[PDB]
Amino acid sequence: AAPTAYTPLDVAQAYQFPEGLDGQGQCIAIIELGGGYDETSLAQYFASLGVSAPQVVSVSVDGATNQPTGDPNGPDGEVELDIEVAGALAPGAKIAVYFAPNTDAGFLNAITTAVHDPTHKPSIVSISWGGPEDSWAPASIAAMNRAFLDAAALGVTVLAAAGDSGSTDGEQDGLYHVDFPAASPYVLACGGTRLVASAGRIERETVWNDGPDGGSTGGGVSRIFPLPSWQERANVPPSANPGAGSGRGVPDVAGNADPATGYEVVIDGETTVIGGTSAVAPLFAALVARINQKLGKPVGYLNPTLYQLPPEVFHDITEGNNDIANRARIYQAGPGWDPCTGLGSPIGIRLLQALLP
Ligand SMILES: [Ca+2]
Repeated sequence: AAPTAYTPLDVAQAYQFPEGLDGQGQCIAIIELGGGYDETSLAQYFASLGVSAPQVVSVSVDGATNQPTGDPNGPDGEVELDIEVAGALAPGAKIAVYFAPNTDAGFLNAITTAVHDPTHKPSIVSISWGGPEDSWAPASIAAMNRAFLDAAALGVTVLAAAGDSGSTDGEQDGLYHVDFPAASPYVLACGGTRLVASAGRIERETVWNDGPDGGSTGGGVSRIFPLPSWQERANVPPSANPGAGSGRGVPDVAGNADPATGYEVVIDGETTVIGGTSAVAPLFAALVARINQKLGKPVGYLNPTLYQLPPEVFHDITEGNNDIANRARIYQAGPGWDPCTGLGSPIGIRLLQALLP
């Protein structure tokens, strides 16, 4: 396969992000449950891409703080990857990073604190943290979902990585599981692809699946939320879990996540390649930032609208499956919406165009 890597700009070009728009006037919130970011590596990275470095600021929730541990392989990787990908692509936007303790309550408070923030007023929030929906406490899931509902009502977009361990989401109970908060019908669930592209076009884009050891995109059918009414025409299948219950299909969209075709970033002074679905949420959040800029108002809750747009708005991923546990190939990609890549990778200009009144 020969391992390769792209810079965030390269991917954005492949997905045809709208030119002449950089997030000017927008604020992107990013939730972090641990680690931190150092300004030295951010300045270097933004300088290296020739974009004017966006203002980045940390917010403390329940006493949590921006505390990079210095380990390029730890949580800093998540924090700096999120910041670099979103800022590199929406340099005109202001980035607000919310640090909360790694608990259900901290996660929730971080979310509600950002959504209702009068000082930073974000219109978009990026989430690259989560867990299988079946393991969360019901009360947590209920409160989280409500907060996501409130975000929808207020016109704030919320994106979340669908997970990096295929259809089983890293559990060893023999069942399939989708990840939360991705599972929430109020968040735009971000899946992962293996993208082979040059600036002029996409030579190939398939489901991200490197097996148990390399990871694979989360995706499947929720066991908690029923199929949303606006997703009833997407042909979501019934869960593969004996019982075959119907439910909200994950994800909604997908973008390059395979680390073998990863993103070049600088983590704690270290230049490297990182991937996974957590790179996808910031990727599209900057996409959203550009649309919001062009349009007069925040696009907010996008799901219902996305599922009703014409085929031209998306590059259909039809090859691959996200099964890393067995040979059943559960949740395979196919024509149209699928439990691996949902509607596929968006085409920036066409998405913008479709939403330009
Ligand atoms: Ca498809």
